[PDB]
Amino acid sequence: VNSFSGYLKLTDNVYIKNADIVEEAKKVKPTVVVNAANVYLKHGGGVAGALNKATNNAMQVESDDYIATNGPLKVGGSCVLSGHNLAKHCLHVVGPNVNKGEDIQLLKSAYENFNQHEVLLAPLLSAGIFGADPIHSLRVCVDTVRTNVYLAVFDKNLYDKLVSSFL
Ligand SMILES: O=C(O)COc1c(Cl)cccc1Cl
Repeated sequence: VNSFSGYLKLTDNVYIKNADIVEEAKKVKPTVVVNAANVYLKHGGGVAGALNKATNNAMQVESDDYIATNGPLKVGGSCVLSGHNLAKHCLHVVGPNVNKGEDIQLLKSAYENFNQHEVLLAPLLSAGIFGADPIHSLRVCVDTVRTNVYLAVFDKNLYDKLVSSFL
């Protein structure tokens, strides 16, 4: 049993809810919250800007030190950093950004990072301002992640559309 509440069960391991991931993280304090990161860990908007704002910019300060030491992530890659006031850990995952021309095949590689964690609170990778089709992102998630993932869809229409169209 875990603390996640109000989710619709899609599969053995994937759950979904219409929720603000920031508000959900603050309520649950999960072991792992996933950030929709870019390779520079520049957290300006969408999930990353919202998560970072909720940490009072401490996520960005930590991230800048990570990049200064290690250099940029790979598209499809990830790093584990602090979850600050939101979670124990934040798994920063870089899905491909369609609005930068990145290979959508890298979305599966991005989701494979989730398999290193038994339970996660996450957004749909490459959705929102990363420009991918969220229906596609949910299909890749279900077909790639084997650990228990609790998805936070920000848009109600998409939440209502993702459920209705789910095979
Ligand atoms: O709902 C999501 O989580 C991602 O997609 C979005 C977002 Cl973030 C905002 C407006 C519309 C859509 Cl379809």
